[PDB]
Amino acid sequence: VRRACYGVLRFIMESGAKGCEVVVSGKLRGQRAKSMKFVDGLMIHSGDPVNYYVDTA
Amino acid sequence: SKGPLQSVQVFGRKKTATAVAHCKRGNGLIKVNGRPLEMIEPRTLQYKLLEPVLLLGKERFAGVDIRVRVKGGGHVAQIYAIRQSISKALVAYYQKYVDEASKKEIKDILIQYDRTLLVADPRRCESKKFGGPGARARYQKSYR
Amino acid sequence: RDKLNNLVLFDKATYDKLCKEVPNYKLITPAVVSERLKIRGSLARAALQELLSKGLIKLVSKHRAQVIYTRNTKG
Amino acid sequence: DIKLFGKWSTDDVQINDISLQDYIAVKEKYAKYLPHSAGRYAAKRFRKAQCPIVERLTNSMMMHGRNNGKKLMTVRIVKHAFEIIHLLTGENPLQVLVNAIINSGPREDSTRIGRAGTVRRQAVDVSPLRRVNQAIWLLCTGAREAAFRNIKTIAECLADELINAAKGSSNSYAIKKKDELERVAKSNR
Amino acid sequence: PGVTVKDVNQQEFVRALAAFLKKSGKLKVPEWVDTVKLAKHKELAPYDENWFYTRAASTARHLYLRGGAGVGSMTKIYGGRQRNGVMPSHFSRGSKSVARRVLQALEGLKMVEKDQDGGRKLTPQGQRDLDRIAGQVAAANKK
Amino acid sequence: MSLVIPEKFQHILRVLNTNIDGRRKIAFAITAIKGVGRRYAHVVLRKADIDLTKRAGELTEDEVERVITIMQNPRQYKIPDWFLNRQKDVKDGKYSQVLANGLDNKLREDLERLKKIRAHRGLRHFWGLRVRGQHTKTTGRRGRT
Amino acid sequence: RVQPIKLARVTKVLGRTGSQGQCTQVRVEFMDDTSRSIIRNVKGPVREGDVLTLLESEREARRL
Amino acid sequence: MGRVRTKTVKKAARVIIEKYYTRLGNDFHTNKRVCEEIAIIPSKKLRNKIAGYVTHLMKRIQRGPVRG
RNA sequence: CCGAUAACGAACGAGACUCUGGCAUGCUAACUAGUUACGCGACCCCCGAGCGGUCGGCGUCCCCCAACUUCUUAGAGGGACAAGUGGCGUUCAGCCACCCGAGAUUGAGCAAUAACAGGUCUGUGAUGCCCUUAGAUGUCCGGGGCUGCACGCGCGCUACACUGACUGGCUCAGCGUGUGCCUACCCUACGCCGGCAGGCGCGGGUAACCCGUUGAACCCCAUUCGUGAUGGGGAUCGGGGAUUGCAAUUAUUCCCCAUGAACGAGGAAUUCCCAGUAAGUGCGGGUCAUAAGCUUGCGUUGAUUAAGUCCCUGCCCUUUGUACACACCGCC
Ligand SMILES: [Mg+2]
Ligand SMILES: [Mg+2]
Repeated sequence: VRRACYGVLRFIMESGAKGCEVVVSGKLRGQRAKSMKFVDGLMIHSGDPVNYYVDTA
Repeated sequence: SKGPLQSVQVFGRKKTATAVAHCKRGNGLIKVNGRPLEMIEPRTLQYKLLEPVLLLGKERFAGVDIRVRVKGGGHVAQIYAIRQSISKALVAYYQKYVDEASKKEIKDILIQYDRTLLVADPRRCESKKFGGPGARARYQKSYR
Repeated sequence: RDKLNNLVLFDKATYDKLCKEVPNYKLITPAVVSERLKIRGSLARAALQELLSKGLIKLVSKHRAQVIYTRNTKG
Repeated sequence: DIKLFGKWSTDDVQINDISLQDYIAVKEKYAKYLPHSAGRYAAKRFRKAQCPIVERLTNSMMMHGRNNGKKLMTVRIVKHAFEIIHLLTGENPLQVLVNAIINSGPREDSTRIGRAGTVRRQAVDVSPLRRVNQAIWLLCTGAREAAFRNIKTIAECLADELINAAKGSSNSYAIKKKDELERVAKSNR
Repeated sequence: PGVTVKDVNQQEFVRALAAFLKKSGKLKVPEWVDTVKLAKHKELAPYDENWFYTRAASTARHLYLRGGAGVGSMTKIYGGRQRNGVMPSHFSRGSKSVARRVLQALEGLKMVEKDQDGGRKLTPQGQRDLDRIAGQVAAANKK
Repeated sequence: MSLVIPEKFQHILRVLNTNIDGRRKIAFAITAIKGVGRRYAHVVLRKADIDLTKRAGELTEDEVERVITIMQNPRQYKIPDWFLNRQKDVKDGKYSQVLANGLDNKLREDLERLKKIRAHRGLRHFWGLRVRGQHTKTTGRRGRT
Repeated sequence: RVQPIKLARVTKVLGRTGSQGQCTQVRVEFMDDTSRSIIRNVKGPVREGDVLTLLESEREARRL
Repeated sequence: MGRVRTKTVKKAARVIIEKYYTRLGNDFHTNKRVCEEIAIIPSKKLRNKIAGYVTHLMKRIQRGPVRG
């Protein structure tokens, strides 16, 4: 999961963006669920402009 | 002699009640909703209507005809819109049909007695939030 | 402080009191005359307009909730 | 000149002591034909002082659930009371009210949070603004207490309250509480 | 010295016209006037025996101000307030047939006719009296 | 004029199986009769053509008995068929209106009729429980403790 | 044997007190003597210039 | 109270004062129009906040040596 | 944020932003909004005015056969930025008072890292694992149940009365909805019958075109009530009638007539709140075949105290102590 996310996050910055953040959560490793957040660049969350500044999936 | 194009329609609004005053050259006459001012339901607040004419006297109103229509708000909001309309139409009539020095010596007495006559009240309402029944009241909470 | 037991109908023992000095004070009101004569108060209103018809009592207000009488012009 | 309710002009009223002079608004500038104005007096601290006292009594007279926005009923009650007190005494209703305000405001109180003496511990005197505010509140409450379950009406109750207060006879509710507050405060000096 | 109904007090105007209809006995009155209420919400029958002569007087004044009124317009004008006991109060309309028979009765005095569209309005015949009565009560009130 | 009390003013009257106060107004004084309500009282006084403004105690004896038989017999005196109490009788089908203790024992007769047929409403009545389907979770506790 | 009620005019607002802020502490100067001044605790809103009643001569004066 | 400016508005104010000094004065109304053409301010409520501070620093700049 | 500063240069959050409200007689506009003027009228004045007054009566996009946006609506824009004066301040950041100003703090929406064994597998053709799978935990139908009552708690509605109830008269709102792919079910003017719920015939509206100028409530103006558990309050219960549906009993709801229960302002405690605020007071939408005491919003009337504090309950930064780290509901 981490190795794949590194290639994805690298490719997004390769194509050209101000920042990117990926969060993968669930039944990773053992039974207890955990979340991994690879975040880089700039990433705002508050206000009106986040509506048209982010691509969320 | 019978000159046309002497009419100013200056409004006054208070608590959603928009009031239109029609000021015209002619005999001294005051009428709102096709009714005389003294013939109106809130006799408790009749002096609010009589307030501007009591401050300025009927001598200035002699050459002025007033016809007011109001289509909004509540009872006393309609009244406060009416009295604002009467004064605001009059000062504008003196502002563009005689010298505005006369407009000044009629504005000073009104503005020193009550600012609401020539300044509208900006406060309207507030939205009710889903934490309580009112705009700021919150629903009563319990712990046990 | 149990009951007022006010008299709904005039008796002569107080009717003469009504006719002598009830129109003698400025604040003659239906309520004041009700507790002064131990009369009901509906009777107080009804009889007060009787003295109004006799013209010895002067009115000022005539309100549906607060009607105010007074004595004649003395002096 | 102003003829509040068509009579009872404010030119012939006075305050007997200079402590309350700045905050009583029966002045000729603060004279109003009618005691009703949505003038945004309470937008700031000390900005309610210039509001006319008659209007302050009007606002204060509505309480206890059934009377919270009803100002038309309040003005008609106060106006009928003013004609009543002018009738019963023969002088200016505003002059009777001003005498009542002076005579009803307690000159001292007491407040503490720890182990109080009797009700509070330390006696602290009041400001002229609290003198006025406690006076109006006391007069309004005295009227409501009297006419709860009897045949008397509110215009009468406010009338006798002002009459007993403006003179001082130990029968008005306002001065009865003024006696208690001053006695306990002296006990808590 | 012109007189309009809008120039006089409406409460005293309807009082005058109530007696005017009372003396002119050309007004049809049903047999159940003494029994039923004026509205579904009103708890008690009206105190006045000539309530029909006041309702008919009032609606004539209403038709002066704006025509085209029908049964729905009347029952919305005369709608009151049903306290419903322990339930919260709700606004309730008046009686349909009471207002319907009043408006039907005004053709018996020939002062209300149906418009080209829905609803009905005053005749010029009735409008003549509605101002004449305004003149007499205005003078009596003034003097 | 609000004249003085008449000599033949009965401070309490005696109608059917009850006594009314003559000090209060006649319109609301005959509502003290068990079975006579507010609206029924104000219409039989209109039919009897009595002066409403008077009190109950000054009614003449012939006025009282005339009103009594008006309220006793509703059908033959223009009282509406929809104005009664025992309309469309369970027992004998007739449109009657009862205004005395006979209302109580008629109500008892209907009540014991439901219990004799052991209907659901009757059984709940026999148990002292509610019948109008209302909840018993949190109310009605004053009649129990 | 007794002292009559006097009045004093405030000169400045020093600071709140009472461990709730429900009282203010203000320096006043006597109206019987301009050179006589004390500091007193008074409840309610107080500003400069205003004059307040005084039922007793010296009660409390503490530096906060 | 509660009107303290931000590093965003202040930094732009220092930038434009020492780059366009000759084109600025002591009028809020004039300078807010001056900032329109040299600076691309996306908010109407922000462009008068910059200019309001610009006149503030220009009152001081006529008396003392500001760090800019 | 200014400042110093072994830190420099940044980033998110705060701010900033969007929406809403407050002024724009400045611009564009309008038969799905009107307003002024003119002409027909309708009525009153008439002694006599005569441009006398009123009309939500008709007209002047019934296309050449009046204009305008002030009120209405919605776009482009403007407008307030601590701008100006004084005082305090390192005179920096900034703070207070005042003039002019519609506005000198309008309300929200969004909202950081990190975490909770907080809630949802009963929102899903989200889902792992386990269970069941024809005598089924699938699935359909009939009935009952979810309502059931010696009691305790919470969210609320109605009250306790005259600062009121009833009766009649006068008479002012803004949110917003309205006829359906499945899926049948809209909002309603007008007239007539009935006392009422309702019923019938007729229109309009897929909507600034019609309901609707939303004739709301509160409130105001007069009558009665008269301090009584009274005409306050209407709980419980009987009888009768209608509406929705296949079905109303365990009363769906609504209407009328019947009895009129406690309740006379509420002990220990405690909730919410600083201006269009609370409270009063109704009106929309959601739920709906039938429906609101709930909830979500709107409107009307409209205050008192306060421009402070750490006292209680807590929160943030720094120092401090710790035998705590499942973190004081700790450990012992
Ligand atoms: Mg933000
Ligand atoms: Mg009765």
